[PDB]
Amino acid sequence: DLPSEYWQIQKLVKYLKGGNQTATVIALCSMKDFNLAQETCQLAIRDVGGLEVLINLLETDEVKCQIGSLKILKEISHNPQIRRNIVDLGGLPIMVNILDSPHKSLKCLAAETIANVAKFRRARQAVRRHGGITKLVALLDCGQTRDVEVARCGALALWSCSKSYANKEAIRKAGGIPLLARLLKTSHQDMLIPVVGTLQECASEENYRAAIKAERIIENLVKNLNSENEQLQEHCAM
Amino acid sequence: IKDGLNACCYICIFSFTVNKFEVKCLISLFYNLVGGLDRNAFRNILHVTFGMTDDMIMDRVFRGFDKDNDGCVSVSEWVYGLSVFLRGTLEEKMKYCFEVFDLNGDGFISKEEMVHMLKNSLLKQTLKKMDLSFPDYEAAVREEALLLEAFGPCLPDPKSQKEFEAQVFKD
Repeated sequence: DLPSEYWQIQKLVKYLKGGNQTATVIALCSMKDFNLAQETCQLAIRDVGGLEVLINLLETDEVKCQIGSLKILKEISHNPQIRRNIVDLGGLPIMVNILDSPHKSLKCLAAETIANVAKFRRARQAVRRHGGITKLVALLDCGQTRDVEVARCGALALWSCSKSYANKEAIRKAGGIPLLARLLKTSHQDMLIPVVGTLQECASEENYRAAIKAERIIENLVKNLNSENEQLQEHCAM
Repeated sequence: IKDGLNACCYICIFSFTVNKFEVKCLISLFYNLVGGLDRNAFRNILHVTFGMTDDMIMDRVFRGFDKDNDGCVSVSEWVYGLSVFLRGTLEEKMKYCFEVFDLNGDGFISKEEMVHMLKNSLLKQTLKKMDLSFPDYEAAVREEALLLEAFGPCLPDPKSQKEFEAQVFKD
């Protein structure tokens, strides 16, 4: 039989997609209460539509919509079926413009979602074609600690996206190399793992090597080869 | 100013999170509304300007602003609550939402202000982490920001409220 979670999530979607503020808030409360990492729960939300109703709530003006929605999308996006039906329903281009939409929670939790989505080509190329690479690059530029968490999510998204040559060319044309250099200078470790994770496979390309040598990023990696969290010296050695 | 003395005394007394000219024009639009606000003023302006079509919540937010229970809601508490809605702290928001969503005013959140507004929340066809008392209510609300308005809507919805304050606070 379909799970108990399927039954309640069906009722909550039912008074999500055409309800109001209170309906959405408590329905997403029960969404957040349910075990997101459970694969059966992910399949249940996909079969009730679920996720796509949460993109409809992203369209809806209320904001706790977006907060709970993208947190749950991150935690249930551990598996490929969820994300391929995300892009099939078309919520992912919308989430790309959430990566510029004005509230920070939107951009950060969505970039966590695409960060755990973008293993294969389709999410990466969708984010690049609809611009989310450059907007996450601006969030990494930090022209405006809020920038630190939004840049950590954008950096982990770019680490997931660091296998497509078109995505790498988009980062290079946007000029992400000096701003990732300054974020590598910054000592926030939570940024320091995925920034170098992105820069590794981006700097497989020769013009990227020339850029990091022009900006002396090798010295920054030498400075960062001894941090508290261990994974930084692995990524800098790569 | 013959009417701005009210706003000057109000920044002297109440520490509004809005500044000088902001509260000047806020009380100016209050006086535009009164032509001081009664029931019907709330039931119209929080429905048209704000939204939140639940009329029980209309009456409830009316009484929550009307904590002094004078009926004709004073400009002091009206502008105080509006400054709370514009720029409020997390503690101020949880205090306001707690005492408002307590509909009868028993000091807690009992069955008639959990289940009735749960079915108000359910378009007809939580306490696992809270328990209702204010300390553990506050604990689970600061855990999940969804839980802050998990009994009634309130609003401070940005596209609603930042547009409304854009026409209110005209520089």
